[PDB]
Amino acid sequence: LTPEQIIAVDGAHLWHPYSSIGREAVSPVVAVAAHGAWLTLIRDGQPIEVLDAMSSWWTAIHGHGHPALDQALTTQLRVMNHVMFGGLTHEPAARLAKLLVDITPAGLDTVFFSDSGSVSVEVAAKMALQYWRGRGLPGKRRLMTWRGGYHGDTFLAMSICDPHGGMHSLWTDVLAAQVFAPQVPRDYDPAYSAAFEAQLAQHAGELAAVVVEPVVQGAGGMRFHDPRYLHDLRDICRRYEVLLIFDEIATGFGRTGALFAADHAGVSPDIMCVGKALTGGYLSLAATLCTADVAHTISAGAAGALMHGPTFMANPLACAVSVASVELLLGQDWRTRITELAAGLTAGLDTARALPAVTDVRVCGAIGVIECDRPVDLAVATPAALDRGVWLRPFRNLVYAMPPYICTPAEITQITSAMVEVARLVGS
Amino acid sequence: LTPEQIIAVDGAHLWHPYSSIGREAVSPVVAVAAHGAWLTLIRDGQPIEVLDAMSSWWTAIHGHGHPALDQALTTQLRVMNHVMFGGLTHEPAARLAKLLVDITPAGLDTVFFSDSGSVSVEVAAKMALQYWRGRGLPGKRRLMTWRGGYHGDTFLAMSICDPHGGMHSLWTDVLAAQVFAPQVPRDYDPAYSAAFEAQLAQHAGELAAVVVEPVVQGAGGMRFHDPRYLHDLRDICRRYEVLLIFDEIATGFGRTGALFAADHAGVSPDIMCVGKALTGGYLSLAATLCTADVAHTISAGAAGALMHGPTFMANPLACAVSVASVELLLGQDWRTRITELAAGLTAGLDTARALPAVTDVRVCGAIGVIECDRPVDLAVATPAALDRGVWLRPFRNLVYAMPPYICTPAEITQITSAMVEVARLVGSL
Ligand SMILES: O=C1C=Cc2cc(N3CCN(C(=O)c4cccc(Cl)c4)CC3)ccc21
Ligand SMILES: O=C1C=Cc2cc(N3CCN(C(=O)c4cccc(Cl)c4)CC3)ccc21
Ligand SMILES: *Cc1c(COP(=O)(O)O)cnc(C)c1O
Ligand SMILES: *Cc1c(COP(=O)(O)O)cnc(C)c1O
Ligand SMILES: [Cl-]
Repeated sequence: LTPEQIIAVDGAHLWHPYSSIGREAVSPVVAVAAHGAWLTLIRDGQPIEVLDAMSSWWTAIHGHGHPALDQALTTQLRVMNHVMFGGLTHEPAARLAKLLVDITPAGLDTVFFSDSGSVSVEVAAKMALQYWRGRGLPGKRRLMTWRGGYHGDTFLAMSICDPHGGMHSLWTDVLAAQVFAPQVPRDYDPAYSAAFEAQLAQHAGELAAVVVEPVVQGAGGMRFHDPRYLHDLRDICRRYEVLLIFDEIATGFGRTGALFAADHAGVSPDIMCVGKALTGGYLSLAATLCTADVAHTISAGAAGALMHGPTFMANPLACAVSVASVELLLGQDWRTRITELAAGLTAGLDTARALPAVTDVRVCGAIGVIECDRPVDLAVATPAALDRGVWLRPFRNLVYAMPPYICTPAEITQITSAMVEVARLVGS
Repeated sequence: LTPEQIIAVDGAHLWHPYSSIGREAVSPVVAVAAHGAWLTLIRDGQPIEVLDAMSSWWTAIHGHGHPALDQALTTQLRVMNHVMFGGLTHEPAARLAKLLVDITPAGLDTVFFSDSGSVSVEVAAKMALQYWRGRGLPGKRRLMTWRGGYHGDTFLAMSICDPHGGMHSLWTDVLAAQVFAPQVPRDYDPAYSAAFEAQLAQHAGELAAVVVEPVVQGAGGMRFHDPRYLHDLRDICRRYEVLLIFDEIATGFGRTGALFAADHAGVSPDIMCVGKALTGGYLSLAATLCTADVAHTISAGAAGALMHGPTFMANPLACAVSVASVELLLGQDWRTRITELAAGLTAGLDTARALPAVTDVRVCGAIGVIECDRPVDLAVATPAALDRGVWLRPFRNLVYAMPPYICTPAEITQITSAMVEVARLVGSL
């Protein structure tokens, strides 16, 4: 198909994330290749090379078409594409489970593979609910979180997303009614944690779990919070016998400057979700980890089992690529790499602080954010960044990047320069 | 890792479908290769080749490691592994969407890609709920189905699964309360449809959709029903203004003898889900299709968009292998292939009818079921089939297969013989 033919088919037949059919303000741009940190996009009938500043929605940590990851896929393809995980096991699943148990916060000893982040969150909730039912406390079935969060798009996951960001107003009478604490602040305030505890105290008997994104909240507003809040959450959850669940689907695998964001606080949750960067952005795969205690309690319960089992559970191809991606990350000095990337983002975005339409500039690991004083018009921002050789996708009032770890210092400054120029145009 | 090392890691660290940690009756069997219709499994330290009678849970329709499908993946890998679908589009998505709108029941004009069947079902429900909210009818928010069904494991999908199979009694006060009609019978009875209609009529003002598996109910009990029931559902839904959703995640792509099970009835749903065999069993991918009316009504609604968007939406690699798998199916005489498979299954399983413990033997396309009068002992049945060169996974009182379309008559003979033998062993207590 030609790019023009692709556009015609797309406009007629393809839904996009959070999109309409037939009411799009701008056509999507045709992507024809991806290699390293670069995408080849069609603009005015011509191929152009642009930096993937978004890592293709947090996924492409090692860039596209990395030789080690490409080879991991084709090596596995030669032997076994897939087998059902019901009654069978295999080397890719075992290798990946061993790795994940080793590198995640201490105590996360069992691994449930699924096919997406939203599913992994539903699995986490199911683990928590079956856990309490295994303890003879079925009343513990609600979830508590703080505002500003995002946990996916399936119906239970929706229930713990930020009520405003998640448009809960459109879902009246449909979603499970969960417990929401106020937005967690950036700076550490003991009064916030005291208030969180006071609220949890009123609901402890009906709460299965607290579920949060640690350190960085992604789709709900690219907000950062002091890691000390995670200490407090761990303490509150321990004292009130409520499970702690960390959704690290966006934060995992080095993105915030620690291997997992929980590591910034030395905190171990009872249950943990991972996903976006798990396969280095090749293939859909997610995992939910839980402690031995949680696993045993579920296993000794009425069902005698966790009542979940995806068709493509532990897919050999996805697991094989994930093994290679995780090993590639661990086999290099990733911490120095992310530190250098963060320094590049900080240096490159500093000039944005003086722009008339800029409210805040913030960086956490390989994440850089320009917060603007108005919603960013994509019809202007997207081509402006493309004109500067960068693929950027703002949302709401935020111009942000989470670049591939393989970006050179020069590429990082090209990304930040495009971001600054987008922010300048916002104020025009 | 060696097979022994894999078993040690697995026992300590790996959940399996609907399994425990540390309380498994039997260890899983280590799989070390898969090629065509055959799995290589480790049995007493040694690699043995056995027939994948289950198609690895409906997925492996063309068998494992099909050269065309391997090639499609490798080809796409060299160009573009993945890009975000937010603000970008690409050839594999466009090619697959075009194929799917062309081959699915008439009127299904738009395609929402996701990463699994359960998600595709939740997308379908979201489409239905946003549709009615876009019509100023937010009260239409419940779902209706018949018993015996399976729609996935996410919490909304659970709510429309069979209450027994889905263990609803363990989920008291957690699940959405949906409307259940009685188990749909095998043989066509207009009285069943009339009763379904009367029940729906009472709830019409609060119902967004009827959601069913067409012709074959899979995980809820491997039951078949007359296609005319689907004709009735289409009619009822039309007259009472309730959307019709067909979950073809297990039935799609030729499995029941028609390209889609809906085709047996000659009706189109408003919304349709596909998944298990979409990529020919290589990779997780699913799709939810809906009519232009549904799409336009959502798009004109309060959000102005369908409020859903998975990270790996329309993944180029998965889409590329799916295009290859669908083209491979369409480029051959698949109808004759499935008819031959159905005939082979019928011929091979016919002897089981006379067995003491067997209550029913039924075949529908490339699906064969022996139903027993008592639960099948998995600790006995699994090695019994393996000893005969076949991987089978019974559950409850059912010994069944959904073999790859590439299975030869000799391979079908081997599969059915193992099934009959498992059923023979059931009768001996
Ligand atoms: O290999 C596999 C890949 C997925 C999978 C699932 C699976 N299940 C899920 C469905 N199932 C149920 O009993 C079930 C559960 C809930 C509701 C309903 Cl209606 C029936 C049997 C076990 C077995 C094996 C595999
Ligand atoms: O390329 C993409 C792949 C997935 C994706 C999602 C996506 N979103 C999802 C989240 N989002 C939200 O506004 C949102 C929605 C609900 C709740 C909450 Cl808290 C925030 C922005 C748009 C944009 C782009 C892509
Ligand atoms: C993206 C995301 C999810 C959902 O993942 P999908 O693969 O899109 O279903 C859940 N939680 C967090 C924190 C995420 O960033
Ligand atoms: C397996 C199945 C699902 C769920 O698919 P997953 O990929 O396991 O989430 C939904 N509906 C039907 C009819 C199925 O057979
Ligand atoms: Cl080449």
